Amino acid sequence: SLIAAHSHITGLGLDENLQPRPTSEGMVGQLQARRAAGVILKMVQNGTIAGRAVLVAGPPSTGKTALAMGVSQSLGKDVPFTAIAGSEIFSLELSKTEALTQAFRKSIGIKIKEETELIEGEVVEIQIDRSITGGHKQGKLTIKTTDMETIYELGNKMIDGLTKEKVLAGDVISIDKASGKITKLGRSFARSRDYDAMGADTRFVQCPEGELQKRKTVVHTVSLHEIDVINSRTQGFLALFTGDTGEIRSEVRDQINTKVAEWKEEGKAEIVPGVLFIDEVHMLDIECFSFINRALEDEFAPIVMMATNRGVSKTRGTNYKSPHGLPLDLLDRSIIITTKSYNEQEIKTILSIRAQEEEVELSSDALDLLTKTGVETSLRYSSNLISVAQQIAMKRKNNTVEVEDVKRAYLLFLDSARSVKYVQENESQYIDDQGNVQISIA
Amino acid sequence: KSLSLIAAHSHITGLGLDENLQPRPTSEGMVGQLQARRAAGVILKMVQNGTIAGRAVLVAGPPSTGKTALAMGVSQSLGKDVPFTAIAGSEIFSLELSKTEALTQAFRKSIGIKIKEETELIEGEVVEIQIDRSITGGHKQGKLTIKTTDMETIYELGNKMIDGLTKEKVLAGDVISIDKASGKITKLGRSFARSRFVQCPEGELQKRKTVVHTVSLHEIDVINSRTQGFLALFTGDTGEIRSEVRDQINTKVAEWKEEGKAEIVPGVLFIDEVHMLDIECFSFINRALEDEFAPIVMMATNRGVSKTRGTNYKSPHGLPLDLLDRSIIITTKSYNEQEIKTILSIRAQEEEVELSSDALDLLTKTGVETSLRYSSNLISVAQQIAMKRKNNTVEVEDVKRAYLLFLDSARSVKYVQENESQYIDDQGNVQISIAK
Amino acid sequence: VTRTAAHTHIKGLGLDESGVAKRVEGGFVGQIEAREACGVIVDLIKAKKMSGRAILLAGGPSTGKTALALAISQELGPKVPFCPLVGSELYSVEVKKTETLMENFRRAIGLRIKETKEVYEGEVTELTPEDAENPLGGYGKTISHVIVGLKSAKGTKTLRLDPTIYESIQREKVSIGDVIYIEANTGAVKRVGRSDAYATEFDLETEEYVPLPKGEVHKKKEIVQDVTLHDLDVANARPQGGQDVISMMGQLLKPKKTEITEKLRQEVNKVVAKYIDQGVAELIPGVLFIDEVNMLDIEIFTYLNKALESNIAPVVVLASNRGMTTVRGTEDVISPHGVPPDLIDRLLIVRTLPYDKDEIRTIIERRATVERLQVESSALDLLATMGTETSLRYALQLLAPCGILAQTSNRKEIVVNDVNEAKLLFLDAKRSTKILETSANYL
Amino acid sequence: RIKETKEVYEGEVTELTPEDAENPLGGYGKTISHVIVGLKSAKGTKTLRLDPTIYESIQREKVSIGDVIYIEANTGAVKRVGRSDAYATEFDLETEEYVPLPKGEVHKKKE
Amino acid sequence: IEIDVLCDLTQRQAKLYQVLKSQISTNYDAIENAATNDNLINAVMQFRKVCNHPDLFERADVDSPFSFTTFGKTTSKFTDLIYSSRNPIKYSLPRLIYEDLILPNYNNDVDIANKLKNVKFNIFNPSTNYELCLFLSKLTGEPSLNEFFRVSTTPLLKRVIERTNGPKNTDSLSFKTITQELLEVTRNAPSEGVMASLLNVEKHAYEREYLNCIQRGYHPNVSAPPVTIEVLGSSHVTNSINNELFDPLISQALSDIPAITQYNMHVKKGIPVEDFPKTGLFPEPLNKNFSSNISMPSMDRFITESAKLRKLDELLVKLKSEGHRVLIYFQMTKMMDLMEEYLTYRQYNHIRLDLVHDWQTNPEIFVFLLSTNLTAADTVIFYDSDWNPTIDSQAMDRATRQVTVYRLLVRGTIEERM
Amino acid sequence: FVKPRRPYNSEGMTRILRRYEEDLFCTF
Ligand SMILES: Nc1ncnc2c1ncn2[C@@H]1O[C@H](COP(=O)(O)OP(=O)(O)O)[C@@H](O)[C@H]1O
Ligand SMILES: Nc1ncnc2c1ncn2[C@@H]1O[C@H](COP(=O)(O)OP(=O)(O)O)[C@@H](O)[C@H]1O
Ligand SMILES: Nc1ncnc2c1ncn2[C@@H]1O[C@H](COP(=O)(O)OP(=O)(O)O)[C@@H](O)[C@H]1O
Repeated sequence: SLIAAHSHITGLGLDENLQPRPTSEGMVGQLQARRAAGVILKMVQNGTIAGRAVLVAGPPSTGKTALAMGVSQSLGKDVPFTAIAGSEIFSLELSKTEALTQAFRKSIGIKIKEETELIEGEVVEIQIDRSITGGHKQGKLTIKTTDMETIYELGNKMIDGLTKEKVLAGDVISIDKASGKITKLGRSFARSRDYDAMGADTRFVQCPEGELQKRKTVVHTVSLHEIDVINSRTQGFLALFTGDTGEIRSEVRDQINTKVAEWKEEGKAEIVPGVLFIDEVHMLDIECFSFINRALEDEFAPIVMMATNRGVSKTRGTNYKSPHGLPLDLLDRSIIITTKSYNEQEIKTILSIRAQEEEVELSSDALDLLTKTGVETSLRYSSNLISVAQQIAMKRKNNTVEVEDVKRAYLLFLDSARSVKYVQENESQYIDDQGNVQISIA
Repeated sequence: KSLSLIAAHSHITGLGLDENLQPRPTSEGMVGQLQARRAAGVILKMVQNGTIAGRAVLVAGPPSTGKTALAMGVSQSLGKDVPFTAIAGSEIFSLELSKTEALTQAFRKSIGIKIKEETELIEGEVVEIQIDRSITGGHKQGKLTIKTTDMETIYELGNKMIDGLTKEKVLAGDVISIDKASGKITKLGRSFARSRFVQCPEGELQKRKTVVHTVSLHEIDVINSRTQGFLALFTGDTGEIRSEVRDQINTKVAEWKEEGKAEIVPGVLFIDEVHMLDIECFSFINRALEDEFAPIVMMATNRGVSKTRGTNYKSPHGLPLDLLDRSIIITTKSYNEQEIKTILSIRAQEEEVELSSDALDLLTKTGVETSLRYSSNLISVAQQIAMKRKNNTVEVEDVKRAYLLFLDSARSVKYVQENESQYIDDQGNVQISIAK
Repeated sequence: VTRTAAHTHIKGLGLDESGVAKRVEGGFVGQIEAREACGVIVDLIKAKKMSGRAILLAGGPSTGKTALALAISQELGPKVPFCPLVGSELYSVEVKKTETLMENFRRAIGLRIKETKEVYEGEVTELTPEDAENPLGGYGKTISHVIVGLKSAKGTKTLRLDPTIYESIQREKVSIGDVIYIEANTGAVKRVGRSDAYATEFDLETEEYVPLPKGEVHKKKEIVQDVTLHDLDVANARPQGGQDVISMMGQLLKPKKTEITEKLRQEVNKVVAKYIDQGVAELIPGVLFIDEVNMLDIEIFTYLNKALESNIAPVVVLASNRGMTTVRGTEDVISPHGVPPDLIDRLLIVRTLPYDKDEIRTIIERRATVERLQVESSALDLLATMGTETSLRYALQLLAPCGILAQTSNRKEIVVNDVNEAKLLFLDAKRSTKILETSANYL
Repeated sequence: RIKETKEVYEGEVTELTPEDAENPLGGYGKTISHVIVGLKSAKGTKTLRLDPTIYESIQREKVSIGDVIYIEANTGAVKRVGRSDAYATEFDLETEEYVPLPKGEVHKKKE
Repeated sequence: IEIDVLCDLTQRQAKLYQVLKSQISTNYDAIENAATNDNLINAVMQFRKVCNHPDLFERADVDSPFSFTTFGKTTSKFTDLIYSSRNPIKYSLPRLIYEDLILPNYNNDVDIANKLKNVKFNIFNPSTNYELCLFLSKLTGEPSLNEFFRVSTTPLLKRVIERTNGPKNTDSLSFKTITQELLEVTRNAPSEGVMASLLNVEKHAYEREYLNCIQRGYHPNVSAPPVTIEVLGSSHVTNSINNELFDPLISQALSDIPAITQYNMHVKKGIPVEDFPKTGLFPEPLNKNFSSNISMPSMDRFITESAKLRKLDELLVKLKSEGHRVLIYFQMTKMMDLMEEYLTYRQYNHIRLDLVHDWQTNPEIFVFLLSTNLTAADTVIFYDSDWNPTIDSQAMDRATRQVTVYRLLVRGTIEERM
Repeated sequence: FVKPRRPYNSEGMTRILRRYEEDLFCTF
């Protein structure tokens, strides 16, 4: 596939006693934050408590989003992990509180137990009866296995699934009752008189033997928000994909909560809560914070993880300054995991891991110079330089990045400090904040 | 009819006035404010005369001086079949209507048209119903016997009456009302025959009855515009009705009044908290008052010299001077001890609370000291404390307990001002920890 | 076993029969005068006589205002409607804030009606339509009548339908051999399922098989329903439920909040009063709870001043943690608790108090015994000193990481060392701010 | 970038005959056992045995003799490209779209 | 052998318990004191009725929206069933407004102005603006030059009903978008094709998550017809309102024609299929459960709503597998009827209400119900358990093998104190 | 005993028969 920014992190790298290894599972260093994230991971996996807010704070390029991705990969399958940014709340058709309510309800999964029946066998005779216009449809199907042969009755959807994906006599099909899905497995009769209309080359499969009808228990996970969108109006299943779910009323949410509790009380369904991750949470209005402070106190509330790389700055919607850009009421009900800057050995290990993921054979001195330029400049610049150095290296037709290609890539592409150094001595060439510029060279 | 628990102005049944427009000291639930009640009586006579239009008055004074009480007194003294629209200043800031359009709709809702029409009706108690079918059932014959307390008759039915009787089942002994020209038949109930329950009608069975209709200009404005039906009067999305239909409605109403088929009944529009309107609303209100079909506008405000909204300067009452030039101002004053205790006794009578004399004196003292509304809220909350000790009369101890439990304005400011480290200030700083 | 979130150790105010609060009752510790005032408010609400009464819960953070409102709702019971709300909910992009406030006002008033339903039900035996003499005449439909024969346990009736009921019957996709349910108030048809009198193992449509309904075909049954006034207003403004084309096309459109006029509200009130006069309905007024009331604008406060003077208004409970604070939407109006002085006159303020060290310790005790955790005495004293030093809430939610760290060492005891590790791994606001000040690049 | 293999059948309609069954069922008329359709293109002519169920597709798209059609292999689902160019002078006044006769064979596989 | 079984309260039982607790002004201490002592007895009978079975306190019935209607009801060889539902809210209109603004007569100009604004001064009229019509026909490709005048003068609903897929000439400026030639391929395309599967995400998500077997969770509280408009003394208003509410084109478009009626059109009357009034335009619901707002009382919720009943349904499987004869002790006769209907639903062998003779002679029976003499009696259950030992002792020695006595207990109620 | 099957009710409707050897299509 393709290579992403955190593609080397699949897990958190923790032992059975929640103690981090120095270099494991794509993560190196940051022992205290990894231990705290493992504690939060087990807190999610217990599923006994709700509505706890966790704040991750630190300087930029430290591993906050890396920690969130490690938590998400250690979470495992069929557990909801909603990852949003702070800028997506502001919408033209939804209120901020409604968007936050939907983002909260996306992170709660409901695991529904269902009982199905599977039917497989050769088709003997299909009879389909239709109206003159074509609306009313009914018919009988004669399916057959080696031992048994029964006749069934068909409805509108079953005939629709029979007509598309064309079934003739002699084909072997598999029917699932609760899902309404018809799959053709192949053909067995090999009919001689074939009207040459299609270019079918259907597979030769064997006769299915044994019981015609078999029962099985299936499990699927649905979200809470999907249940509100489905029950909201007549065609809500389209609105699940088009996003045209405009301000679902409170009565729907109350009745859905009551029916979810009723399904839990019988054993059909169980509640699997998840993690809602809000990156750049400081990019939020104070009304959003006031809603979050009281939406964290509900029964159906996920564990909320927030990330900030901001100090004592202005809180949006107000005219005062607060720590992390957040009001003190939200900071009262949050526990805070802090993150610290890196060393030279950690930066070298990060660059070696990212070179192993991107399949680049780096030399020793090239790695030393990349570590040097990653400890003077930032880590992300030296991480970005590796692919460019590789593409320069294949121009000379050798599959090993030397220090010459790294030096050429450092010459061709600039850092932020070199850019501000070049800008600040040529201020007439660039457009001023007052809009003045010099275009003529003489 | 008109379900209501107890309102805050539920004791005001009108303006207490004589036949020479002189205010009695205590009448119709209103005490004090003699000059303001006389001015409101003059305005009431202006409305009831109906020969002048588009005059704006302003009721200004300190808070809790009876401005909304005066407006409720005028509204109760008008009675029914006269339009009275009461809006707030923040109601017109709509997301689907412009401000001038909302003001125009509120203006035309306050003037109505009195139309008198007569219809011929059938009322009686059903004695016996026969439906006959043929061999094929193509035609249906029928006979209906219906009576009142004075006559009895038998009618031969046709096909559409038989279909209208089979639908909405009608059996013997039912009292029904039949409209012949429209075919609508309503079941009034069941007669008193043990062998719902209403009595058998009296008099004639074919009655010509006159019904006096009153319809506002905004309703005919909505119906005459083809862009929406009459269901927009209930759903509320009319959506910026065009002007040309309003000139058609104006000309049609003028020729209806000329021919004699209709009468014009002007009413009162009341704008509470008028200082929360923008200057564009004030400028529209200035020029909307010179129309021929304009009601009498009552505005109430309690500000001093404050900033006009949408501007950067300050004006008296929060209103610009060009709006104040076309207004006559009624001024309300503060209350005495005796007026406060009479108000509290009337609020005791309306809340069905029996008070001791000492409890009334303590309530009067704490009402002069703090607020009239604070004592008028304390009186109903003292009765529950009295009823927890299982006695009917409210004594002094219940009033002191309620005064201890529930705070007022000045006391709450006083406890806040020396505990401000525990509250969140304007800068968002607070101390939650007990120590350090 | 169960799931707990920041509450549900509170089961009520915990008063006596005379209104006197005990020290530890209903999960409450302290706050005696606030609980007694809330009990007086509960008695006032249960009296069912007052309209437009407003109280304000004023105190600092973490002093128990939302807990008191939850205790009010639990003491009143599930029959009385309780409408929790935050101040940021009123800012909607579909309709103005005034209409949202009035919608919540009408949503806070309940009703209880006993309704009679005319019901036809049974298993469909014969379904035969009759045709029209000129079906392409432009006016009039294709068929004239449909004969439906229904049978029940000890009963069989044959009905002749007009086409309009048959259109709903056809939309329900009924056939011969199905158990149906026709109600005559709105013409709605419910198809229950296949009758059990035939074979049940020859279908592919995952349908369930019911037996014949008992009794006759034509019944009149009594149903007790609990509705609000906002439900009546919403059902009248967007009409669905009839069998006319406006009603069927009303279900297919996307729903949207409109500005409900006052005329519809007066007519709904008149109909409800006529229902109450017949001994059919009864009125249950309720409580509207608005949290973070300082988030409202000056226009919403000015509309609340008029909405509280109505004759059908519920009891409104507000809460705020603000001192001398400018009101939002104004630039110079400094008022107590961020609430303008025109609203404070129509209010009764209930003041909440901060806690003591022993109250913090026993609150941590109930929160530990609700989360199914056992702690030591020295760890409890450390947690109480920690709650006094930093915050009550920080001591409250440090319990679960302590329990996880106790579980991962194969013990069922929370000790001092686990609390020290929870201090080392998780910070509070003060230590994070102290890190932020002594930092190079906003660490 | 998506690649796909198409099996097609296009050309001018030569004949269009719904073949009847040997033993028809009672209560019905014209029980089709199969449909014979003859195609004509440039340097090519081929008749086809088809499903009975494409007769409704013939009747919906109003396919008659002299039209040039487009038969997809697997789904059936015929469609009318237009009228053949040899019938352009059939009627003085008409409102139709006459398309040239298609080139190449009737049956072809194109990626 | 004496063992007690603890049960946990359900949602409906806890709701009724909280309603009963809030109703009696919270004298729960007095209720506990006079429960230890044994008109408070009538108060605690409601509590024991709630913990016994929620249907005894209030019977579960058909859950439907409240009908805000005034229809024709019966105040009690076929029966006529005609739709007659109205709205209780009546909007009254005078005859003068209708007859002088909405209907044409000699003294107004509704028809004249309608013709002037819609026919003579219309810009799509080919008798006056032929150049614009020819320009638009070159632009779009419509074979008729009266198509634009027909589109601009009929409503959107009437346009979208009778819309046909007529052909257009190729020599025009309107060609086909990329999205349209993607969508037109997969109209009848089968599965396993790459282009067909890449454009069919929604149906795969439908059958991946089993969306045709889910249950409906929300139904509205009140359902109402539109507001009735009343004009006294005018049949024209009634005709117009009945034509608008029950437009035959539109109501015919939202449903079907019966199949035998279609056979009577096509074969017995010679009407072609293209002359049919077009049908079947109502959208299909998600499930069969989402097609209506009426929910049924099911005999699976009856088990789960009572915790003691669910614990009996859990416990009788072991006794049936071990082959015993069970007997239940009660205190009322209402739950005697309740266990009659439950056991007939569960088709078990029980008594119909001599008893000792039928007990000894017939071993095919399973479960005995008595209201306060057996030997082959092995397992006995106390449902409505009362710890007055006089009744329990006589119940014990009223009924060879080992004897197990069971008691059902509900957590957090009166019986945990008891 | 054996329960009877549900009655099948198709008059005035077309039919598509898909057998092993040969397919029909009956039209009106
Ligand atoms: N402990 C770590 N293990 C693996 N990769 C890391 C680690 N710390 C940082 N990184 C890398 O450094 C980058 C840090 O950026 P990011 O986490 O997105 O923002 P921030 O560090 O400001 O939260 C990521 O691309 C990540 O791949
Ligand atoms: N003159 C009066 N007679 C009777 N009641 C009065 C009078 N003046 C004020 N009140 C009562 O005092 C209460 C508060 O007065 P209100 O009219 O709300 O003050 P404002 O004029 O500021 O709106 C109201 O319930 C009103 O009924
Ligand atoms: N008297 C009390 N007894 C037990 N727990 C309390 C008490 N007061 C507050 N709490 C707890 O302390 C927290 C205070 O939260 P909340 O009341 O929402 O904030 P505020 O006090 O600002 O309204 C809640 O989690 C509540 O459970």
